[PDB]
Amino acid sequence: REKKKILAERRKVLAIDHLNEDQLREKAKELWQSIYNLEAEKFDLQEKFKQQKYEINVLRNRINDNQ
Amino acid sequence: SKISASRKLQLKTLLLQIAKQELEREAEERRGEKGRALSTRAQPLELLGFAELQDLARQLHARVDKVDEERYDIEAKVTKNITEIADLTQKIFDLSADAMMQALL
Amino acid sequence: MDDIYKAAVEQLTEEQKNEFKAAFDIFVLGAEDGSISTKELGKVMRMLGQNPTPEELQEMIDEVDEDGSGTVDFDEFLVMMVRSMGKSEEELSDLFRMFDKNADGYIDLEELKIMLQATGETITEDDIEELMKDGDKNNDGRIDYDEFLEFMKGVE
Ligand SMILES: [Ca+2]
Ligand SMILES: [Ca+2]
Ligand SMILES: [Ca+2]
Repeated sequence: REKKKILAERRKVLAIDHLNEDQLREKAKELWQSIYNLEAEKFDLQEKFKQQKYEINVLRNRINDNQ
Repeated sequence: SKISASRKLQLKTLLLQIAKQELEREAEERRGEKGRALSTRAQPLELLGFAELQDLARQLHARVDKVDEERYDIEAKVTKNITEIADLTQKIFDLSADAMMQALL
Repeated sequence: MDDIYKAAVEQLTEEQKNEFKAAFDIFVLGAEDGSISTKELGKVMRMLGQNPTPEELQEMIDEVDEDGSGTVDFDEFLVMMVRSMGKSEEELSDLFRMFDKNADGYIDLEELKIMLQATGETITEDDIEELMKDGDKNNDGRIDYDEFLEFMKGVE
């Protein structure tokens, strides 16, 4: 029984557990659209992370050799 | 020099000419890699029973709160990399004719 | 950035080298050594709508003085002409990764040879030699990021 845990799970109840079946139709759609868009942002943020490890490693080689 | 500087320059230009093409080829590979990673991580929607249609909409709502946290954690790693990249780059940085031809001839 | 001007000098049409020789012979009208000293470069500059200083005048002579005789001869004059007739660093970095295939952070001789063969043009033993010792300006068999920038100066 956590205060911040009980309140967190209530976000579903306040947003979903109360209304239409025809609105739940066009509401569960936009909920997936949000995941897909956030899953796309996560892919690109992962790809940029790979390129930075190369960018950083090349810098570590340059800073050393130029000393 | 063993070869002409005109050939030396022609070869340098063809090296970048394909290195660019490998980069755009790399982007097309990354574009396909994304769509495949999205059909796996974001299996598209398809239908239901008005009662047990809801516990999926509840599950989607809980997914958004976790996806955006995973998106934040990788973002803050990219953010800290930007700080170090600009910091590392700061360290290393420390270490007429045609107007004449007409007015002559 | 130097051997990019000699290429332009080499590809000058003999109808362009004629106009330059003709304009060069007016340039040097009345010079003892038949070459552009500071008097000659002085007149044609102040009369070209300018007025450089005697010191500032020499740094245009010495910018293409591959002789050291304080006088721009015709051959140096062609380099002087092509100097007044590239690639951004941020873009050359993105391409530096394509060479570095093993992703170590340097461009060894093998990665250079693979790119050269991928150009479709016929590579020789002397093309590979001269290119590597041109880019590798300390003879360590590899081209680090700082040299690769000097290697691709002004390349289209
Ligand atoms: Ca001279
Ligand atoms: Ca390498
Ligand atoms: Ca080197």
